[PDB]
Amino acid sequence: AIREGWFRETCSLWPGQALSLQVEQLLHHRRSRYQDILVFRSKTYGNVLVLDGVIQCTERDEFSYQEMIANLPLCSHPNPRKVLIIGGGDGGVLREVVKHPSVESVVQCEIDEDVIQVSKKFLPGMAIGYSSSKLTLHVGDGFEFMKQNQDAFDVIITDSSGPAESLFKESYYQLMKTALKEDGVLCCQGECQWLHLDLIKEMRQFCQSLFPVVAYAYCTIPTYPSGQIGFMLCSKNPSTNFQEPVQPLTQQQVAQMQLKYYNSDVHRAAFVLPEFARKALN
Amino acid sequence: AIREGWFRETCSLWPGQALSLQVEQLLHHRRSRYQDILVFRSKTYGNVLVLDGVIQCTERDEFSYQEMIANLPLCSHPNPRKVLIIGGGDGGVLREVVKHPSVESVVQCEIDEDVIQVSKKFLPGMAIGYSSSKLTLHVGDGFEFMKQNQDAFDVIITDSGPAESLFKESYYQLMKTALKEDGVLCCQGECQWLHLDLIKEMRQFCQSLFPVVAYAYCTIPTYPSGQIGFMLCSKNPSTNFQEPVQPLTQQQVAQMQLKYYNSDVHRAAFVLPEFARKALND
Ligand SMILES: NCCCSC[C@H]1O[C@@H](n2cnc3c(N)ncnc32)[C@H](O)[C@@H]1O
Ligand SMILES: NCCCSC[C@H]1O[C@@H](n2cnc3c(N)ncnc32)[C@H](O)[C@@H]1O
Repeated sequence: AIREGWFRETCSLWPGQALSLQVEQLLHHRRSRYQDILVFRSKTYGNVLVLDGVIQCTERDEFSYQEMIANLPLCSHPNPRKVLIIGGGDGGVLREVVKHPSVESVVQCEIDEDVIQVSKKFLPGMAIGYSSSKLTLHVGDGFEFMKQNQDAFDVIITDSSGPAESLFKESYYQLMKTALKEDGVLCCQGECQWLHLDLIKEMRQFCQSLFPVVAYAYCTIPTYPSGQIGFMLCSKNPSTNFQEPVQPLTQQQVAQMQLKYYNSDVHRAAFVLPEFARKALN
Repeated sequence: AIREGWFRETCSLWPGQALSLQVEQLLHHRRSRYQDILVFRSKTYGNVLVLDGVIQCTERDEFSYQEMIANLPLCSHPNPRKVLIIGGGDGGVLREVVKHPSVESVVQCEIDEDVIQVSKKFLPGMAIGYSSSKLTLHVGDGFEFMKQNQDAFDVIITDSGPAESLFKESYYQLMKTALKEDGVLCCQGECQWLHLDLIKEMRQFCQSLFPVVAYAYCTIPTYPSGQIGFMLCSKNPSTNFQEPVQPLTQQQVAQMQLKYYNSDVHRAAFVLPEFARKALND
């Protein structure tokens, strides 16, 4: 678990490498119906949330992933009013989504109530999202939830992990296409281009067969394997240009929203990939 | 050093975090006049070169840093013919520099002959640089070497214990002197996730010496926090580092066998997360 003051993250999906974070205080460690939940105060990354032994967020750097996964799709849609978030138990994505004036309603489907309880206590900076009046919280498996919906959402965001398994079925993308309005867009966690370029290539070919516009973007974040993570973006609107935001933010807006990673130039740059990845996907 | 099949990298300059790489075979472990030199074959990153306990390169990901530190300055200069590299014992930067037709001569000043010998054996993919006919190899401390030169180079690259002399503030002024009247330089420039404060100071200092100063970054899994930055300065007041004066065609990128760098990557590399853009520009 914790060895000699350090928590080390290992997983077969990134063999031969590992991030360790020095620990100041074990805060919590319980098994819910669904996953092993471990929280600690780290020496230099604030509070750290670990699920089934994978670091899922830290207070120091969560703002990059949270802001990008929210703003990439929202600023690529002309008028996002109804939004669905799958997963995102910590509240952080919700936090970022509700900052948009155009958004009237956000539905969140999270499978584990306990993650919600732990975050409210140990990740208050993220869990502040739950105080939004736009929230309709739904407990349950997002896969099954998606079948309940048709032509319902402008934007869907999947903020996944285990239990996230149902979310890696190939019909999930088709279920999402169905749940989306006619010009809806979606954003899912999309693999690290330094770790699983092969999988990004497959996922992209599959999505392109379902959607007229498909794109891949990435952001940096020290505490995810290899220091970065990617996003899969799909649109049912054939005129969507993910690379150039249809809703550019002014500096006033960026300041008002208190963004610390995202802005309109970051948006554009996020789609500019290293040659090896650009070649593979294009 | 190696514990239970894993090498862990710790340093006070990134407290509370650590990358470990799983080890398949210890290949080499000797102290030169200058530094502790450790090479191993890792399970998933190829051969790994460690100097004084800091990972300095791996075969799997060295191409990003090597290509960017070389091409960032070279493609920002209209006609780079004489080039100086400080450090770069492994040969990798030299490898990338000599691919440029305009470059007639490359001088390299490396302080430790042993690093050169180890790389030739254990990093052949990098050390192939030494086979170039354009190379003038010089052994010695780059700080003292810089004093020997005036109005001599179009481009200087610093690929940096013993690197201490290279962190004295007069080094930048020494470099300005050694450069031709429109020369440019590129130095390793700190991680914006780790030492934003230091990047801000360095930039204010350089701006007081050069009419054009810029900061760029690239990703690389095995450097702390998964990325590293570059400080760029030009004595040419019309230099625009953000838009390459020498754009590469797709043919060229293919001919040069680049795996990270291209002209769009060049431009995107200067697009920083909002927190860093704010700190360097407000
Ligand atoms: N914020 C950074 C990373 C997100 S952590 C992954 C989150 O998604 C939830 N989750 C996992 N599988 C799920 C499923 N099938 N349906 C709904 N929620 C799920 C899980 O409970 C956790 O809250
Ligand atoms: N390629 C990725 C990282 C480069 S590793 C740093 C390299 O710079 C050399 N070096 C260190 N201090 C030096 C100095 N003062 N003068 C010249 N060379 C030096 C050192 O011997 C090593 O080869």
